[PDB]
Amino acid sequence: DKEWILYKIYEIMVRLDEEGHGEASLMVSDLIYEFMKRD
Amino acid sequence: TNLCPFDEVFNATRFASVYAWNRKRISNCVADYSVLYNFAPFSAFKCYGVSPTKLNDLCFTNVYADSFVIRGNEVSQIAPGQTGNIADYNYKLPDDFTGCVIAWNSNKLDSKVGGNYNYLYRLFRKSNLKPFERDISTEIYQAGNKPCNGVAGFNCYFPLRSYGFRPTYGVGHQPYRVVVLSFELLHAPATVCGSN
Repeated sequence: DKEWILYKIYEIMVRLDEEGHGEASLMVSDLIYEFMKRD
Repeated sequence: TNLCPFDEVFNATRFASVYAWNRKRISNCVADYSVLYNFAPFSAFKCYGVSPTKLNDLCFTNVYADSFVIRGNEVSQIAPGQTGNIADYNYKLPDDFTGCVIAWNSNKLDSKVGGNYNYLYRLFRKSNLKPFERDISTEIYQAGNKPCNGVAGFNCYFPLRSYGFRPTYGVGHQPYRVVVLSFELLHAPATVCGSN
């Protein structure tokens, strides 16, 4: 559902940062904002 | 009166995180706004309700200087009528804003090898900020129906994230220092006057 995929996107944001992909992590952070702004 | 301490704001060693943005009240002083325009090669400089070149001529009751760091691509949200992760959840300007927004690239100061995690932003929030509201809370955001009880996990997310600025980042992801000048004219004496 919407809650599961949000968790997975959050999880991938954190993982990207932990593995040295901070710029990619910031782009996923942007996706989280847009996703939760949708109806 | 003395000179207005705009150097204390623009040339400060450390800037605030945007979600906990700093505000400095400027009053009872003379402001040479020329040292402002030549402080750095500004990547943003837009005034609202005032002419930028005529600031040394004007007088105001108070000047408020707000300052913080964001990503280059987010600088455009520091403007009236804007939406986005920063305008909604971190720093919000009113529609009737009277002042200037000034920004410059600070990659050489705020980036770090391995990542600068000192600068944070708010990713989660139930509603948008009001103009000039500041939310410094760190409550766990509840995305589901189950209350979180202060524990991070599924559907329960810590609301802040760090920028992690590194000098190798693209320019749109590099840190930018932002100063927002609010020019206030109340029914009261004007004690902040330009050098002219």
